[PDB]
Amino acid sequence: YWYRLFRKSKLKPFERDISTEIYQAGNKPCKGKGPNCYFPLQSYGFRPTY
Amino acid sequence: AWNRTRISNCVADYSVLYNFAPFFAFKCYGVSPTKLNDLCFTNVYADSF
Ligand SMILES: *[C@@H]1O[C@H](CO)[C@@H](O)[C@H](O)[C@H]1NC(C)=O
Repeated sequence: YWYRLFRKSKLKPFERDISTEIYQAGNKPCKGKGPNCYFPLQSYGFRPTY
Repeated sequence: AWNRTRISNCVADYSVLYNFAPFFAFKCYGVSPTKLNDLCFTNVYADSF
């Protein structure tokens, strides 16, 4: 159960996020590391011990 | 023991330094300025890690 950490489209009422490509954060084409870019999907640690 | 980097009574234009070093973990949770020159604020509580 992950979540859209980043995305390159402003959300509006009653709209869904689908694109999961690397969130480009630099003027140069940003793919992965280097600039501020990171994978916009972080795992939630759904443990019963939390 | 973070540094008291008190950013007051000046223009907090630190966005140019983005080009000086390759900032990797750029997590701006409340405000994400690629440029920062207008608002005056009292307390900054800036930290160095
Ligand atoms: C400091 O300035 C030097 C160039 O004089 C630059 O190479 C370096 O990345 C800068 N570091 C920061 C954090 O601004």
